[PDB]
Amino acid sequence: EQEIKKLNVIVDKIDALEDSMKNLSYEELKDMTAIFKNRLKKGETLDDILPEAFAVVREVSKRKLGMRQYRVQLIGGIVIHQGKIAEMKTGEGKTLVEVAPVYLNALTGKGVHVITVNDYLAERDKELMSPVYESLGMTVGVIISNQDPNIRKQQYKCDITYGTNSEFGFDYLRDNMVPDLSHKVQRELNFAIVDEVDSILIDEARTPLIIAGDGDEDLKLYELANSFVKTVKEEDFELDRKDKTIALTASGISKAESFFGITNLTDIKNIELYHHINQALRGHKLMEKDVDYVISNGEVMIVDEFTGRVMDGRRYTDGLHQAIEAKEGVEIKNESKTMATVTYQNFFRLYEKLSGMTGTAKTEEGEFESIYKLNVVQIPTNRPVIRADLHDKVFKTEEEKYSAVVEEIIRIHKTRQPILVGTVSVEKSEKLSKMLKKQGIKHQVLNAKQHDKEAEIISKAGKLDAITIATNMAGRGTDISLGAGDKEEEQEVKDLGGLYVIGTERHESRRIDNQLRGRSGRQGDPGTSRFFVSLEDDVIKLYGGKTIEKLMKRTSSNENTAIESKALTRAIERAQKGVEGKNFEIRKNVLKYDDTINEQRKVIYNERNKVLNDEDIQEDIQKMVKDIIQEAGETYLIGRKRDYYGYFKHLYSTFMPADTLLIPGVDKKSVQEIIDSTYEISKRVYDLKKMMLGIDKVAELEKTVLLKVVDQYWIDHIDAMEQLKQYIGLKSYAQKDPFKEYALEGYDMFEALNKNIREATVQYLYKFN
Repeated sequence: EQEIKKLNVIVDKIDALEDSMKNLSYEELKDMTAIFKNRLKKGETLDDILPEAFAVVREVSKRKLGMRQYRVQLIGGIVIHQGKIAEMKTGEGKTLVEVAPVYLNALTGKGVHVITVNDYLAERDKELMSPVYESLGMTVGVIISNQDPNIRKQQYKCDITYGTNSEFGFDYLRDNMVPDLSHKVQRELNFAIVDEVDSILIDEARTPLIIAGDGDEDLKLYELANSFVKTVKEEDFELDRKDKTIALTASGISKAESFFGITNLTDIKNIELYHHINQALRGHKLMEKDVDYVISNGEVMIVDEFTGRVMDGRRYTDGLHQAIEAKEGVEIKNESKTMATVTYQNFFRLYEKLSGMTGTAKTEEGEFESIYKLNVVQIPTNRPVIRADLHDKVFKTEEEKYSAVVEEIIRIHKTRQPILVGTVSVEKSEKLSKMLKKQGIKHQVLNAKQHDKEAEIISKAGKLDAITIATNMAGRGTDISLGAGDKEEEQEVKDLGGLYVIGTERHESRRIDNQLRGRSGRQGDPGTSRFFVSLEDDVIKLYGGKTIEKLMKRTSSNENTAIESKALTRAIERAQKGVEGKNFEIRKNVLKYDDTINEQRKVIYNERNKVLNDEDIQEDIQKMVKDIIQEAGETYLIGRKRDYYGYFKHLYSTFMPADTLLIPGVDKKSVQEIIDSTYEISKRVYDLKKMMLGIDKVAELEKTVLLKVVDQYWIDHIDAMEQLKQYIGLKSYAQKDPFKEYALEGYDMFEALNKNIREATVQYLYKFN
């Protein structure tokens, strides 16, 4: 309320400025982008310049679109500017509301992302609003699926880029899968306005964004690595049963490189081949059937050394399991491979400034503030809503209800009022449509299969004899104008009561119910809506409880008569809130599983970027080197009581070149100076490297390897964490939450990931120079 008064005082300022914009030329209006930037360099903030800048946009808007913004459109724009969700009904001009705040934030030159739910929408909307951004001297881009990358970076280069939610996501993952910084397509994730914020950020929130890779080579590599190991003789590898290491000897390397037709197997270029080879070796000579793993029902299964029983489910990490599949003649898995993933939720949280619009979001406000720091402001409508939202017409059976819907559509169709029928699936749409065809009724069916074609059709849905069956995801973003652009047909159809809205099922949420109603009664227009439902409908039947159960058990009487009573109405409403409650509670619970992989992922991506953008990673390599030494110090010199043979055999198999570990004074030399001394020997290995190749090649090599190693291990960790979620599905405990195991094991796994990266980076930089 006071909230609206505040917004209104700002709008008053825009209106005061109208007169002056009215008498400027086109070039004067366009010259305002430079006046705004220069003043921004001088001291004013976007908040200080917004009135005048909105005034510039209304004006260019009036002349170029012939759409002068209304007060409530400017209010929505200010809210969006605030990095909030403006709740605006269907027909309030969301697409237009976006132009002023977008334009305002595009002035920083940092870029702005206007997000849609699909390709057709993003292109249409950008094409439609381009004349105004261009008339203000800015450039607009757009991102869609059938798109050339070269064009892709350019779209992000414009001051403004349009695109659908998933493509801004896909691009982000790809940018963190790149080898060279100058391969990225994006700039900073600055500001994002998300359309239909509740379906995206709430309903679809968990949607995984996956960049996946083909298992073409993984399958040949696994096959080939296995037959190459099969020809290996004892003189080709050195193994240690006790400490479980196995490395190829020099003859092993030769047989290997001649076998695979390669030149230096240990060089970083062959990381992938070398890694599949070490796993076959290990799989073949360190693991044994009926001791380490068993084969049952055609699968390699892990034996728990704690009981000798199998670990139903669990798989070996880093290709080791496949290695054993090939080794045993078992079906290796051709499962699709995931190179990168992020959900909508975690992706939209990455923006410095977030925003959104929707027709209904106030009820989910707690969650929007909790998850994203988004608050909701309800923007009053331009005109009063007179659409009659009538009470549900209830039936005992689904067949009675559809039969009743066909008749209601006939009765109305005969008065030639247009009818929008809401449905919950392509299958319902077809059942309904086949029933209208039975009675000779012409109509159109929108299945959200082809947005553009569906769009021209939904636009004509406000015509005189219009009947349109629309699935819940068909025809969004297009307005249903009464009379389709004819003043005579519009007032006529308007005289008739506007668009008639019929729902054939209640949805999993009252919001979607409201979104179907919102299809009619736009901008002051008349209209009517009603829901036809029945006890057999999913929400009623799955969540309505004992009252419904009893009702469905009764002996069927009075076919086709509607049912009603207050107690029937309390149980119908209660059922809907039940699924709303459940869905809400499931969201909350999956959130902590999702946050855990999300927090891992931010650390690995920040690191990966630190590499991609330089600054300096040489100390980080020196920290990994020290790390490995401290750990070996702890495992062998302390855990095993100065087991020098093992301390050095371990450091040697890990990364140190042969015969370098000579320390005297050992035996009455503290463990720390044994680590300090060992480190100085490492520094001299690396001094030899710097003298042979030069500091530049050394620092660069660091870059090349750290990156290739992080990718190798992080793609496997991704898979291993998904496997972890799967396993904690089963075995639970009488203590507290399945989540606690999950977290504990996730943490141990995350430490195992970083231990792997360092040992492999460091080996590669130090062991084979």
